[PDB]
Amino acid sequence: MLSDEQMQIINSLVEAHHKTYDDSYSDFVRFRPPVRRLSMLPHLADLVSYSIQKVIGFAKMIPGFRDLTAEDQIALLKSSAIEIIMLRSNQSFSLEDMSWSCGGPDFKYCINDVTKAGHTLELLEPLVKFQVGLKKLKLHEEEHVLLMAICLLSPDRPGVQDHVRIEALQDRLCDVLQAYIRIQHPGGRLLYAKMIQKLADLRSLNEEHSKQYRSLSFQPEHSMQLTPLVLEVFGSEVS
Amino acid sequence: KHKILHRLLQ
Ligand SMILES: C=C1/C(=C\C=C2/CCC[C@@]3(C)[C@H]2CC[C@]3(C)C#CC#CC(C)(C)O)C[C@@H](O)C[C@@H]1O
Repeated sequence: MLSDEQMQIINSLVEAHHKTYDDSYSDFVRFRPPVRRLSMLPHLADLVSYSIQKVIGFAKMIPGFRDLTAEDQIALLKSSAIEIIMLRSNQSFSLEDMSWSCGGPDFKYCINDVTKAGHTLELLEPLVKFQVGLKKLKLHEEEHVLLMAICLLSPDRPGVQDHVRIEALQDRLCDVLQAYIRIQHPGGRLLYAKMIQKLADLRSLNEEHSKQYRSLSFQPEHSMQLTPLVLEVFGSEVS
Repeated sequence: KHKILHRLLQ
């Protein structure tokens, strides 16, 4: 059985997610339009920048995240942002289409679209294999939200100072996830480990994305298409 | 050093 405090963490994490993920995607029409040279860089840059703002909002509602120092909050966000985005993107991913479908056909992104934004198959191949395998996990909403929160509260990121506090936050969330799966997820004896595995894949996806981001950011004709928030969060400055 | 981030974090 789950404790009162464990389920509260669940509630406040589900709420935080529902506040920061708009299943209507009606905000996308505000981005620079897609073009299908790097024709998709403007739109996808806006897609990513928008998503960073959502991830910061989710983070701010994780229990304890706001009590960290701002430095740790920034450190945790600069290192984990691209991972939370890949995780949260599973909600629009479709096995049918092997793509991310966000309402209309102009907001459907396949692999070929993402290449027109400066990323290669050495990133897109493992990413799409990650998305299908994660989609197959058939995660409950409670589990999806816990994994995002656990990924964000990882103490083994470059730059975190108060390691001990962050590890403890993350430990609590894991205990909540282990208990939740046990009590509430039938046939989920091996699910916790499969989820922890996905965190490991995320780190490899992160590295590859960072590699390719650098070549984008070192070319001013491309980096100028990015947003101020993207350049700051993915930039290599330290506090 | 992280202007926008600090603002976004209230
Ligand atoms: C983002 C979200 C969504 C889709 C995610 C996608 C599809 C487009 C390509 C993206 C963005 C990929 C995640 C990683 C990748 C491959 C990337 C990248 C990059 C880059 C730059 C050029 C900045 O380096 C849709 C909704 O589920 C909301 C969610 O938030």
